[PDB]
Amino acid sequence: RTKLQEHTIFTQLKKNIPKTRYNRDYMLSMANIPERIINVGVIGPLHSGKTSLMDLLVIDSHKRIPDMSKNVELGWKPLRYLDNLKQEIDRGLSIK
Amino acid sequence: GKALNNAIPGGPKFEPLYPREEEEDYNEFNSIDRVIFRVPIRSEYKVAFPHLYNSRPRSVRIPWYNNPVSCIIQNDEEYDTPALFFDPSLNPIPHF
Amino acid sequence: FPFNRTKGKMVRAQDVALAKKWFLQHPDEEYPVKVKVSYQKLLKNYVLNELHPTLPTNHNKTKLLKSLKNTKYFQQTTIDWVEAGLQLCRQGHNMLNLLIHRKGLTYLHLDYNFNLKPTKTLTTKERKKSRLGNSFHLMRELLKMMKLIVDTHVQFRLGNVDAFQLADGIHYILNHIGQLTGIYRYKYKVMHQIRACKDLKHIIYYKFNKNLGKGPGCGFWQPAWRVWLNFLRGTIPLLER
Amino acid sequence: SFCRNCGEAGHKEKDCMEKPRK
Amino acid sequence: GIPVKLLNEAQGHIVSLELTTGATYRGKLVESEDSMNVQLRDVIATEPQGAVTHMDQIFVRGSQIKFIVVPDLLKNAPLFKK
Amino acid sequence: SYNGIGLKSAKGSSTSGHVQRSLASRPLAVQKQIETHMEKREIEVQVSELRDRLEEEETLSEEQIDKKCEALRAKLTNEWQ
Amino acid sequence: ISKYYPGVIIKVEESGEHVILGNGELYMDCLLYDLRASYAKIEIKISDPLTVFSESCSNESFASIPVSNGLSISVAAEPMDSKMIQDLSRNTLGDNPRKLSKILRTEYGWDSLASRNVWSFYNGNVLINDTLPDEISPELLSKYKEQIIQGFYWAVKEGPLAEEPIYGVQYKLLSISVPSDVNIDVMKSQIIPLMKKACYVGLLTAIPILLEPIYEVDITVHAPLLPIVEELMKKRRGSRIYKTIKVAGTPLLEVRGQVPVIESAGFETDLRLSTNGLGMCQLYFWHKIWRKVPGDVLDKDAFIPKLKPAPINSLSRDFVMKTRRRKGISNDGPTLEKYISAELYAQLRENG
RNA sequence: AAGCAGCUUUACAGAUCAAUGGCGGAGGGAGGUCAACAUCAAGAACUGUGGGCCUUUUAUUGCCUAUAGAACUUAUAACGAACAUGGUUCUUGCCUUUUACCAGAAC
RNA sequence: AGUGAUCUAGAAAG
Ligand SMILES: O=P(O)(O)O[C@H]1[C@H](OP(=O)(O)O)[C@@H](OP(=O)(O)O)[C@H](OP(=O)(O)O)[C@@H](OP(=O)(O)O)[C@H]1OP(=O)(O)O
Ligand SMILES: Nc1nc2c(ncn2[C@@H]2O[C@H](COP(=O)(O)OP(=O)(O)OP(=O)(O)O)[C@@H](O)[C@H]2O)c(=O)[nH]1
Ligand SMILES: [Mg+2]
Ligand SMILES: [Mg+2]
Ligand SMILES: [Mg+2]
Ligand SMILES: [Zn+2]
Repeated sequence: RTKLQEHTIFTQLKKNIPKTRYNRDYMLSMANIPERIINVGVIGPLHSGKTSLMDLLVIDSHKRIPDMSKNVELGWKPLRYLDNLKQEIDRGLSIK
Repeated sequence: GKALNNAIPGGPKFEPLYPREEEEDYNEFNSIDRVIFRVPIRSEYKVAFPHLYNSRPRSVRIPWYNNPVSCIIQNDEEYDTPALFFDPSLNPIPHF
Repeated sequence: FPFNRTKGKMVRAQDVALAKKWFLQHPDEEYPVKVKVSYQKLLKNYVLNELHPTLPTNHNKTKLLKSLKNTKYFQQTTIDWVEAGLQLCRQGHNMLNLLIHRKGLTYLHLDYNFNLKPTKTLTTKERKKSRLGNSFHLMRELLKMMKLIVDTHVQFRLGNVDAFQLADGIHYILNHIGQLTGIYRYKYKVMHQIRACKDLKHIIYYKFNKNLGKGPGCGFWQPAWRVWLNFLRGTIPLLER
Repeated sequence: SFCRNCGEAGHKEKDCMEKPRK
Repeated sequence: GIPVKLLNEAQGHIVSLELTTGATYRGKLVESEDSMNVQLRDVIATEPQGAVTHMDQIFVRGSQIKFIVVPDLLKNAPLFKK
Repeated sequence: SYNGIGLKSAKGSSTSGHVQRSLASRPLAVQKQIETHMEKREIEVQVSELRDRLEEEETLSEEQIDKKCEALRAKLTNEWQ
Repeated sequence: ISKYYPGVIIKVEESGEHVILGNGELYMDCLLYDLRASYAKIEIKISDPLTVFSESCSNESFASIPVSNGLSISVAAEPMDSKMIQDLSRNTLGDNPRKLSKILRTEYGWDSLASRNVWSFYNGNVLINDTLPDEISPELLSKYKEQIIQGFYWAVKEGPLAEEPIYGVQYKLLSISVPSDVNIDVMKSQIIPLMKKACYVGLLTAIPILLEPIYEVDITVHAPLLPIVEELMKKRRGSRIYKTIKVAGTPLLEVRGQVPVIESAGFETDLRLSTNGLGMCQLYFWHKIWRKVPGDVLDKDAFIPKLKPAPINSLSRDFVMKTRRRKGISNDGPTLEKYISAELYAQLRENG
């Protein structure tokens, strides 16, 4: 089996890609329409909470995320979903 | 600190992880005739940014970089100070 | 943690590392050299624990006391702790004495404080025949240590010493195993425990004796108690074998 | 500097000998 | 309520209008208002007489709309959830 | 080891490994060429001003601008010489 | 690494070593981790931290000498005005000729002649063809324009002192003396190294200096610990504090200052340790400040220690000579004798 | 937000006291320093089940796709906010030999 | 003009 723990937490299996609360095909069906796409850059200083803001938007979009521990469901620790490189997990920092 | 065999005072000490030493090394690469000395590179730097300040960081682990600066005000007084108050440490807010 | 919580699970008393939070932090700068090196050595122990985890196995069904409890030969009751200690002292004395006597070494005498002494100057054939090994001696000295602890509790319960004297006595015993017990002679790796107890004594005293000055009275025996329990953890399989 | 738990000078809150009080 | 929200959730798709006057218009819904005013682009148009034409861009007053046809995809849009 | 000083380990050294910092520790010919260049710069400066005025505010033909621009230099070169 | 990290610059020296440029110490730590752990997966030696120097002028060239390999080129150098440096640093002025000449005449106060004679803006420098028409008609120099500009580009991409980039220089052509005989297509090849050499002579005649990039630093610290922060800014060489912001409604101050990049190694660690974690700082170079290093590069006999950091008056010489030895250019150092005739060099040395 | 109409109904009183459907009832709750069995470190790494699939008929497993439910553990990665011992090999230390040991590594 | 860096540790048999 290919393994990626040495570099990044990443979902290799399509069966484990999390289920959206919305129907995902419906989202693709409006990708044809330029007026319905907005591209948003979340920028800001060091430790402003940008990855945490994204964690809010990710959790509210999905039914169940396999990487959620009870420490994260209860809010003791941030999910840090987009900080998924091993190096980012170790530094506590968005790098890429 | 263990892996690099560097010890800040106050911290523990261990016998070296790699007890060999490259006594064969003679090359010009880090000759003092080529190095620009401006600040002495402390061991603290060698553990803060281990891959930058060490030539052979074998088996190091990446440190956590930073947390946002703590601003937890504590209520000193017994009774006369309520839970919410403008502590003397705080700068005022002159804008109007 | 744990004070930001309002619920939790119970932990074992030996699992509450009370003194640990002190040496994970920087010592007060005015402290003398022995205290500082004590801090440094305790940090060494902590770091080496964190490097090399010995994860447990899951198929560990046959715990001793549960397995014995299934038998007709073992029965339950409840007794006072001091009674349990006195019983265990009598039992261990009986065990080692019976082992001495089955081997025919009646010319050796075992004190009720678990010193082994010859009753007479021994022949060379007697010396060869009576040359007990490290298994017996380790067993004997552990019984001696337990005997000291139980005897302090007995002194308290007789009314001979009050509670503060008891606390100081337990603390003294756990710090001075190296002088009271001689257990290092048969297992020299216990010097790690003795050294850890000394380091703990240094940091505990220089937290405790601030603005008090010298003299006995420090009875905060919980860290050294943890040291010796965690030593017994790894000494059980060795002595069983 | 004084111990806020008992008012005496020098020693800190953590190093006080009088019991804590609210 | 949901029907005006569906007409807003229809913007950017091709819709077909029929009016009280009997005209019909089919085209890309550029904007729609809570009053059911709509703007269509690249509009196929049809007269009450059945005559057909084409026009670049139109606006229609809400009161005169008889019904609006919406792409079938929208039956599973998140609008209809409880 | 700390800051590159001290033993690999105190073990096996027969010492404590304690370390403490030691408190006991007339012009040349090529120079004249700038002076030559200045006098010929002056001519081109006035030519540039006149040519810019002709281009921007007086005429639309390149040949009309260029001849009137050259008229300035043709006189100024002898005016300085 | 060059693909994945957008801001990193990677180049290879003629020494056979690889040079990586990054934004700062954490950035380098990250990409070197990537090299060791994911991508190269080999053991890699690295130097102590350095900085990108650049070479510049402090006066006009004392003589506009001719330089030759029968073809000859002469150029002179002069510092750009600070206003134009600060504007062109931001890729702004105030490429159409009339518009550019208008704003050069207007905001930057240039002569109209030089204003129209601009021939390229390139990496914080400007080339001006003030060649007089008496020797070379405009048509004849126009035949060579692209390739002489290419030579000037070579010149500013690597300088005479240390093969570091030139910055902040006006280059002025005096003349390119072209043979009447030879076919121009071959002469294309000849003029680019001679224009490089001519620019080198022009800068070395212009009282050259070494320029050092300056980090701006934003420091957030608890207000009662400002004495420690300013003491640290005194301990580091060349660092200065310009403003203190009282962060309203908090115990914090925001302290804005500067420190040179060569002096910046381990700044964050020193500040965090001295303040016991009640202070933090950010180092950045989006305002592209370049500053003169103290001392003279051409000072042959300045004192440079073997191990201690050098004194102030010998810093520029120390940086230049260490860079030269590291690159393999070199104990004599840069001088015009490398490029100009011996009689001219000795005469210049005598005349001063 | 209450005054009125709809939903919910239940302490009730009815037509009904039939024919229906809805939700419960056809072996209760809280505890135990009780026991047994199952399971707990892995492609971020889960099982069942409907349809399609290479093993020459794809079986039960490995693959594609549809769908219901995932307890405990884990990202400054671990059941345990805690922390012992032993075996083998290698390299050290103390060292007259072995046990007992010095302290780093790997398994 | 002074910041710091602190190895050990004993018993048996032969
Ligand atoms: O050798 P140490 O581990 O350091 O401990 C030594 C004593 O232990 P013993 O040698 O067994 O008697 C101890 O008394 P005890 O623990 O027995 O009650 C003293 O504590 P205190 O007087 O009660 O405060 C120590 O005095 P301090 O120096 O102030 O810590 C003393 O240290 P010293 O040997 O350097 O003088
Ligand atoms: N007190 C408090 N802390 C927060 C809040 N949001 C995020 N944090 C903490 O701030 C730290 C930084 O979190 P991130 O989400 O990574 O912030 P970031 O903007 O993504 O920072 P970068 O990694 O540099 O991009 C973490 O320790 C968070 O727990 C907040 O709203 N309140
Ligand atoms: Mg982030
Ligand atoms: Mg022998
Ligand atoms: Mg013999
Ligand atoms: Zn007090």
